Amino acid sequence: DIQMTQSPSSLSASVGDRVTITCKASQDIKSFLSWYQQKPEKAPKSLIYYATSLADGVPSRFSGSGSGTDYTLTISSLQPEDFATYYCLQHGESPYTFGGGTKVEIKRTVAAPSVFIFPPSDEQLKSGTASVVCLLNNFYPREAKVQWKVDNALQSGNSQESVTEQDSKDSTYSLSSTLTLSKADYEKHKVYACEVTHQGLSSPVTKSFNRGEC
Amino acid sequence: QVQLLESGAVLARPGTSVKISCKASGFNIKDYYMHWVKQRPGQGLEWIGGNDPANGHSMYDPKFQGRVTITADTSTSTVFMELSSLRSEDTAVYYCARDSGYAMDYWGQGTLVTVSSASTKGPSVFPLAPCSRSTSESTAALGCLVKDYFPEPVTVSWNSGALTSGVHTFPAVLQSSGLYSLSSVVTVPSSSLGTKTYTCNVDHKPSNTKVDKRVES
Amino acid sequence: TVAAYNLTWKSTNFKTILEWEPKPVNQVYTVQISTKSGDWKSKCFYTTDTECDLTDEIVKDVKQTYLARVFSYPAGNVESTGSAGEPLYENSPEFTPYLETNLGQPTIQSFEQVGTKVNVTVEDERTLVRRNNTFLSLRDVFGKDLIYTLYYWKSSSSGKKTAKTNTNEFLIDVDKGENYCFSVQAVIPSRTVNRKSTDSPVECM
Repeated sequence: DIQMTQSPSSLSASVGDRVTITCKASQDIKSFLSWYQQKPEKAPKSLIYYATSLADGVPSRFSGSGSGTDYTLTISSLQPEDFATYYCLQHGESPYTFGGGTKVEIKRTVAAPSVFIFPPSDEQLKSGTASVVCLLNNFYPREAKVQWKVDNALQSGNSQESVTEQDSKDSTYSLSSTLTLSKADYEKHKVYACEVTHQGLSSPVTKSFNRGEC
Repeated sequence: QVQLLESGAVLARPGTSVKISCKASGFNIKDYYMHWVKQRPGQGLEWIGGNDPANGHSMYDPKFQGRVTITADTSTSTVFMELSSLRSEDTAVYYCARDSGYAMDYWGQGTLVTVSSASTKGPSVFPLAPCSRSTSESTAALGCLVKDYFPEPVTVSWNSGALTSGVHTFPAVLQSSGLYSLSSVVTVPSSSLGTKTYTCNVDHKPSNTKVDKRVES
Repeated sequence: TVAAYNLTWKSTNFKTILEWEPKPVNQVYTVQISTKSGDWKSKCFYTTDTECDLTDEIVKDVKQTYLARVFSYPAGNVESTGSAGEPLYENSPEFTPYLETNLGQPTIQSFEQVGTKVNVTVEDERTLVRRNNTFLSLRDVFGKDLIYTLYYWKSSSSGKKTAKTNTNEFLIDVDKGENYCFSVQAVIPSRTVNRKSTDSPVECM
């Protein structure tokens, strides 16, 4: 069986840039390496096959290179319609294997998130569960660390995050982190805080409230 | 013109089977190799297996061997993928793809197979409002938590569609209960609070849920 | 005399034969082929056969397109449909060997362990096409536009694996001491129709 290691998993670029994506196979695949592009909710599309052959109608901005175990997909004069996810595929022998994918996203100046915390509503508490929400609004880059602290105790395993796709207007991201506790566990503590770490912030930012005081 | 049309979305219970299809047109499937590729929510592409309709040979990735069967029907230009002993990890979009030899040159638009034991359920909609209306900032965030529904999706609007700017409605997350949950937030002028009413309108068609939730501190 | 009809080309690995209707009754046929340059050339003269091997002409340029025509002539002690003037003929469909000749059924030439792999070698079938003076193998003609696809499986499990090569060699992994079966298929990826040969006979080592 052949393993494909694709890198980087993510890359930031601006219109006009030249970017390079790499796939390394665990053994010589004799150029049976192809590349695909895929946009949100769309099926993949063939870009390059047999390592360097450009598929019918695919823009010349896409080129591929390599033999043996190492291959590259290069995108030149990067255009807006080129921000998407790319995958390589080894299919000279089964089992066929795809690389892990590379998402090419839009670079822009750093933007610190505006942070907000929301306590569980009385309505929800009355049903026996408390959801506490922390919002990181319009930031860049994507990388952010959100930690939940209950009475200064770091939380773990009881929260979920969701991140939006890069804003079409300002290229920023927004993210939510939801802490879920039974009403019982929620009522045995007082301070609920959200700590945000992000490149645009000189020091971690914290938002919190005290149970019942809203 | 070459096209691959996948059968519709399907919901299945854990442990059961599902059989999806792909209708080919604009070429003879016996001239190619037809494959199936899956993509779990937010994950990459993964090869499941394929079939050569000229001779009936089917190839399957070792991880699926035993519970996947790929067949073709040349008289109807249709290829099928049947998957059994369905489990959560099987929830994904499945694509039909044509292998020309050097490339998966044509792909279908994908069929979503949802494997879950959950029953149709409308969401509870809770307000997301700051502890206190206070704020010394000229901008404030408000929102609605749309929790515990199945299946996807729900749609959210603000003020019946009059408020669209500054809204972020987040991708839903699957909770361990097997029910989805999502938040929708919006930033508005702090000077508008307590005078301008802000309500989220939540629509969940499967459960006929249509809720308007006013949000305020 | 009855003009010839159903002129069809039968071609495999460039060996090309024009066939037609009908079996002759008091008539013979003369076949002509032209390199679409117009200039015709009679190849089968006054024959009672209803086929004509034109391999010698098409293999002079497999990418060129060819046109053929079959002439009907009175035969034996008989009259003459007309005034022994303009015979009844008929042109054939066009034919471009490279793009339309069928791919013959491949043959696996051998199996041999090489390092930790099994080298499966496909016979590089020679064709009647000739460059400079050498009979070109099917690989020579198509170059990389030809892929051989191997199918192999343990007879016990029937679990299939597949591999591809654009040379005549495969290097694959097989479990040691197990009986495997192999079959190879030829394919011209650039074609949209008739792109696949039939499979070589299943060979179970």
